[PDB]
Amino acid sequence: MPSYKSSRVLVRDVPEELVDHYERSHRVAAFFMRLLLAMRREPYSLRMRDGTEREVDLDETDDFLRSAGCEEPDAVSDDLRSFALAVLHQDNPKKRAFLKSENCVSILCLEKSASGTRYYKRPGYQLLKKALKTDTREGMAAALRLRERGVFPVSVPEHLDLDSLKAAMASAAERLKSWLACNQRAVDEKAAVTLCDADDSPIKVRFGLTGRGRKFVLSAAGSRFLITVKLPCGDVGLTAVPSRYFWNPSVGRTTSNSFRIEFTKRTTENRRYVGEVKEIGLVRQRGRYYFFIDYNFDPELTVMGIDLGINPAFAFAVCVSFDSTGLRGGIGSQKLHREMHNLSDRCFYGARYIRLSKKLRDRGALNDIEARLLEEKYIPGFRIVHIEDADERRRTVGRTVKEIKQEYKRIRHQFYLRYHTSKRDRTELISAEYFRMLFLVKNLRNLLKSWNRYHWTTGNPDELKSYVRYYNNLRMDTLKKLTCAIVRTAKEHGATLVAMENSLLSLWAPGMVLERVEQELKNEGILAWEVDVNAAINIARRFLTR
RNA sequence: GUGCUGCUGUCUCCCAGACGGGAGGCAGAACUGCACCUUC
DNA sequence: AAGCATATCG
DNA sequence: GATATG
Repeated sequence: MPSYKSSRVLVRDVPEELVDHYERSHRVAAFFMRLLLAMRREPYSLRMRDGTEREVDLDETDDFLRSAGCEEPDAVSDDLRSFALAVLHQDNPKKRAFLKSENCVSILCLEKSASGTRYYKRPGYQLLKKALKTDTREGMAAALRLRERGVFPVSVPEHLDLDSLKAAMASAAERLKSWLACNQRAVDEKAAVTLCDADDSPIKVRFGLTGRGRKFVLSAAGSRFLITVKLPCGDVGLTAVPSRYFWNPSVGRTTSNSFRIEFTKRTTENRRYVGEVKEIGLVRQRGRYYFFIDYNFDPELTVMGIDLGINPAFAFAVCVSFDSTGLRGGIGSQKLHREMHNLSDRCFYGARYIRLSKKLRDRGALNDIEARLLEEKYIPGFRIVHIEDADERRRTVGRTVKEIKQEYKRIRHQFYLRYHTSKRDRTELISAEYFRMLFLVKNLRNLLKSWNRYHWTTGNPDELKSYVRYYNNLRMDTLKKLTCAIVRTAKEHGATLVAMENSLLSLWAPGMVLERVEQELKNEGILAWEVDVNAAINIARRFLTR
């Protein structure tokens, strides 16, 4: 029902108290994850930082449960599982024992807890006020039965206040529920957990106003946020570095436990935005502390047909007669695009010439099709001089890969200079060179992957991950800018309805491009639906017939 | 603030095997442009 | 899988 | 304000 947007703000001088709170929250969250997994008393698998998976048997979980304060698990097993499935939301939603998973911590950890006795929020009590013995869910009944057995108030490894425990339990339950859904999807084929860590896999340490986590206050001074976190040990004050997503912020404490923030998103438009902040998430990434600010926001005949081409970024028609037509995102630099295509082809053919060379080295020519495929296309596409011997051929391939790498670096630098060569004005918002670079890097990653595995016969996870990062980031940026261009063209033309259908399918699944454009068009207030310039005209006409 | 996103100098690890490739850490110069919902 | 609300007694 | 449960 609600709508969210998000951004991170970096904080530099984090006091020791906040770092200790962060680390303790991560440790207790890992403890809760392991405890909930142990309560199911079923064998599972966990993957560590090295990437290999270990399988934990039932005996280790039994030992952990006995360490956590339950001296006789096998005699109370049916209760524990009955509790755990309630926490992970594996019961009927109508009779949910814990609507939010944090609610169990009072039963889990508190000594003098009175949970499970109060009934003021029961609808029957409300109706009697206006004028439970069987109503109790199995999840709460099992928890009470465990508590009265002297078993359930487990020993938390590190002492924390109730609110921080609730936040840690919330994060742990979220991760475990996601893993459990994945495990169900895997078992239904006819699945490994990942314990949270302070640096290798952080959880969002949450601060909230209603009671989940410690309370927080945020204000704005000039162009930066000032955040005060109300830890039990004091009140830590922080100042975030200015962010161009929140360039000129100004906040107001609302009367409904929320902070209204008004900011300016630095773009060409510099449009003002308003949002509501209610929870804040501290996270550590490579030694730097970022607060995830997730803010709610309020979303806002002329029709268009949109065609998502590859050589043009898109073609639009507006309108019966189409008095407005055009293309957006054409080729900007002819020679750059041509060189990009040539290098992509070179890498594509080299990836196969490597395998053919290995086969020749270890077995010799096998059949006519291998030799002909090498001679007609692999030799000139990877243009290179053939060598009969093994090591000389390997050295020639090495020289060819060096040349390819140098050309790739030059092409990347030229593409980067599109925003800094005093010709920024000529540069368009979107162009086909983005997709061409994506294809080029996808082919080049494969080429280097084949090259690195030359030594072994035909027969670490850090390999080439910089290229993976670049590919993913460039693809995300391309999608963002394409969506921006589409919505900008829609809004400038005053359209109210949009109709829309080595290719796009190889870069994205059929869904997320359409879903992203649909969501962004709806957010601005423009409706859209699924059914060159002629294709866009045809799409618009097809929508018009309906 | 995350990216688009690079260049130069320098340093440390890994795969080879004297042809090359891979992952990062610092120090500079240049430009200050274009978009941004994120975690699992 | 998520990025809160509301009641009650003190 | 501190629990507690929608």
